[PDB]
Amino acid sequence: QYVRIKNWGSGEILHDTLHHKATSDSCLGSIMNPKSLTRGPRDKPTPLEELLPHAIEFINQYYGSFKEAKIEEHLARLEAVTKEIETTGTYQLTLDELIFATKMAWRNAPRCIGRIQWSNLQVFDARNCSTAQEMFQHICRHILYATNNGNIRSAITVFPQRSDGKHDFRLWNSQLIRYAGYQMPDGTIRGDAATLEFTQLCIDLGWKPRYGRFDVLPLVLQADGQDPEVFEIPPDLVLEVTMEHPKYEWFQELGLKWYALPAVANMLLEVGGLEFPACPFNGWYMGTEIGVRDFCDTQRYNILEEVGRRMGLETHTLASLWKDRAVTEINVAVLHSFQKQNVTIMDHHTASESFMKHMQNEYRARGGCPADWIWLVPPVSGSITPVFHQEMLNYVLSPFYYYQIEPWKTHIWQ
Amino acid sequence: QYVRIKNWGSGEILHDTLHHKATSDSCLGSIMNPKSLTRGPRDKPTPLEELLPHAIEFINQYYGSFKEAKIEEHLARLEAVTKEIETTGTYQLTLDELIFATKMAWRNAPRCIGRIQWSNLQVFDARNCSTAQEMFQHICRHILYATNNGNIRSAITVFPQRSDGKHDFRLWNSQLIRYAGYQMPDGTIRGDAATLEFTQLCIDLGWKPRYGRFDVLPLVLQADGQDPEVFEIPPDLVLEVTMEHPKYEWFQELGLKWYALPAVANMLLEVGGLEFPACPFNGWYMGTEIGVRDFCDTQRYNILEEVGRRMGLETHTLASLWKDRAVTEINVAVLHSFQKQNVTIMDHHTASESFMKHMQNEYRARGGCPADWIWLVPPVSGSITPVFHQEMLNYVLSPFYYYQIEPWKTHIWQ
Ligand code: HEM
Ligand code: HEM
Ligand SMILES: C[C@H](O)[C@H](O)[C@H]1CNc2nc(N)[nH]c(=O)c2N1
Ligand SMILES: C[C@H](O)[C@H](O)[C@H]1CNc2nc(N)[nH]c(=O)c2N1
Ligand SMILES: N=C(NO)NCCC[C@H](N)C(=O)O
Ligand SMILES: N=C(NO)NCCC[C@H](N)C(=O)O
Repeated sequence: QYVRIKNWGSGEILHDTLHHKATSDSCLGSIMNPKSLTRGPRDKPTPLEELLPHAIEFINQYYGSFKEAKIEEHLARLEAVTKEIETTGTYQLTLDELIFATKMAWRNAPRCIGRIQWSNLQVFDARNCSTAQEMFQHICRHILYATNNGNIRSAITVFPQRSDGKHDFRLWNSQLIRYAGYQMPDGTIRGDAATLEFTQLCIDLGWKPRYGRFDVLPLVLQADGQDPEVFEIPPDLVLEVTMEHPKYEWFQELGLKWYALPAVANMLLEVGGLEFPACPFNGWYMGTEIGVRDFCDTQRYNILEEVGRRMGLETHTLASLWKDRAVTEINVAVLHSFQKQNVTIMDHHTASESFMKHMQNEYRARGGCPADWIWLVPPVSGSITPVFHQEMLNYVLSPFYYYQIEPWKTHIWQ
Repeated sequence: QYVRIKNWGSGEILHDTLHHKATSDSCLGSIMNPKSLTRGPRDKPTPLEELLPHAIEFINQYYGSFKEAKIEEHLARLEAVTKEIETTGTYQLTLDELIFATKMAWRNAPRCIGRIQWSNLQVFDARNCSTAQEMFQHICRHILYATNNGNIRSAITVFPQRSDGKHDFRLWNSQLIRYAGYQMPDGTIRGDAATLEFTQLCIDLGWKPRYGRFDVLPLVLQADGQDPEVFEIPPDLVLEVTMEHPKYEWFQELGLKWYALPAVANMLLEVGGLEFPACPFNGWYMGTEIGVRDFCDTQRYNILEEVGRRMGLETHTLASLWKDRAVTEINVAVLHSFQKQNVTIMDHHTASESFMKHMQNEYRARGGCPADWIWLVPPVSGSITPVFHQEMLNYVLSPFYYYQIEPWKTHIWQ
């Protein structure tokens, strides 16, 4: 009938009617959460006719991977998996296949720029987990390992796969560590304005609002389909970096800081027909994420206004290019602060150059590399980065990390 | 069989084989010149069965435009056009329809950010033109009018429409004014490295290589299918802006300048089935085009290296964010230089804010707005601009300005 378009800045929604008047051969590339990048809920297990081909294809991919194929084992695995499928409905991946799966799903993540690190990933097997308290412990082990007191390590914690569709393990958080956002009495908003609706959710589940700008949100976990249990993350585990500019000593007076761990929590890993709706992963930060996005977005911390004021820029004249001046410094603050406090971080320039190297390796190796230009090009210095001048193809392969419908929208409350 | 991908920086070409292994519902949005945005050559006129519906649809669009429809004239025009079509094959647009066409084709240009100015466009009717010398004169009138000694004016010069497909009026230039590029003896390259192949083309047609960094290229015009005649543009017409930073007085020592007129020359206007393969248009510049793209692209002037050196930045350490510092200043140089020499220019921030206003007007007015995010988002300060957080739909409507196959690749030489 029509297409819904949203402006993530003002949150304003629009309805596109015009596209109907279009010619022959509409691209939706600009859309944030398209259904094509989302893998939703279920009620019944994966139909056998669908699971089997996917499984067989995955197993052929895995065995067709190493240097000198173990054909007998390949044939044996195919056979054992087929049997296991017709015997239980679903099947279990060996640890080595899961390891391969996670790396490949990352390797196939069109929106990730750090993919040159794809072969360096720690896999935490939490497939035997069965309770919320148990998830929480697995998560803590993850946060601890990943953090490594600054020298961040890429890692992923794979929880139990989806069975019938009503026994899903899900983390209700955007990411492991994430500040809270509250709409204060005086009309304002303190903290991360992006976690507003979620923060309220934690409040309704009995969370203690510490009303601040950097209040690490609680872990909201759901095990085997039972309602979510609220667990607070042990502060000793949550490593942070206090922002401070190497020149403007008044920068630390802003009282800015940010967590060192970028651990996406709400994504689903699909592989060989199977699907893990809970499998938080992490790599390390890239400056612009915090410096530009987190700190400067209108819908986020929105620090630009005063960072410019304190630099003495013509804040009421757009053409003065003050925003470009401010942000650049905020970015250096971040890179410096992290680099100083010995926390692994990467600037967008070096990141872009390493990705270009990755694309080359990828095309020569498997003849391609799924890439989402819109996401790969840094939020600043677009054409200054090599990836801006690189034409790219965006496609979904398998394994793959899909998005999923926010759990609170689709959940039964016992 | 496979998809060709090019890196416009290194000019390197790659072949994507992987996309075949993709799932259900591949976006090519990242591609520069897709066939979907190109309208090629022909040998025979537009088949009547195709022309008539398009014509009728266009005429219904035009008459359905004004406030209180002139139904009788609407019906009369439909009738007269139909008759004229079955009588001559093709048909002629009234001046008022052409005016409407050009504005609408601009209005439907998914890659243009200045579209809020769509209703302010001067239309030059050169449809009666028949010789190269005549084109040249029409072009000069355009350049003169558009320039207006700094106070730039949006304008378009429409030349004779395509008839049989072998009597095309074409400008072989990328744009009206455009510097030359030569590959000097010492391995280097002087001027605009983007116009290399074209500059050589002018040289072969007897052009006098003035071997410099800012040598305005000749107008290569082809009338009614006769080979291209080379005409040099009168220097009095070519207005330029010498670059100079408001603080770094050593900036003017770079000897930088750029033309004030952004007049795209090689595009085709399609409307009501008809198509004008020659219809150069112009609006005014937006800083980042010159400051970031023209001056800093690796494939262009590539000034970044020394602009950074002269600012005393750590040119051998990427993470120092020197490139972000340099470019910002180059951008202010441009904005200042233009603003100082009273030449109309627009910074990307104000441009982005006016476009957002445009989108709103557009959606409320016709229920949509074809937008290409990849092109609309400035080459710098991505997320700092409102358009970065705006989800958008990219589609081709009619009328429309299509790209066309480079004329030298498809031309008969008598
Ligand atoms: C090791 C260094 C890594 C770097 C520098 C890196 C960097 C990034 C960046 C800059 C983004 C965009 C984030 C945003 O704007 O929201 C991203 C997205 C993504 N990354 Fe990577 N990443 C790394 C590791 C990983 C790992 C280890 C995985 C998974 C195993 C991964 C999976 C993804 C996925 C799925 C996305 C999409 C996020 C979304 O759609 O919201 N990344 N990464
Ligand atoms: C009046 C102010 C205008 C501004 C500020 C403006 C700005 C721009 C900018 C920034 C681009 C991207 C250029 C590039 O990166 O190559 C562009 C592209 C474009 N503009 Fe506008 N423009 C204006 C007027 C016009 C007019 C009057 C027309 C036509 C009647 C027009 C037609 C287009 C088209 C077709 C493109 C696509 C160019 C391509 O695909 O290479 N623009 N414009
Ligand atoms: C609407 C638009 O798609 C959206 O704002 C985008 C653009 N590109 C992005 N790229 C990255 N890396 N991260 C993002 O959140 C976004 N968001
Ligand atoms: C490969 C990629 O599509 C290309 O470099 C783009 C990106 N976006 C752009 N946007 C604008 N405005 N102008 C351009 O030339 C480009 N080129
Ligand atoms: N670098 C990564 N993953 O490895 N980032 C994940 C998303 C983090 C998000 N962009 C933030 O800044 O909060
Ligand atoms: N602003 C416009 N059109 O109005 N630009 C047209 C393309 C010019 C091109 N980007 C250049 O800098 O040479």
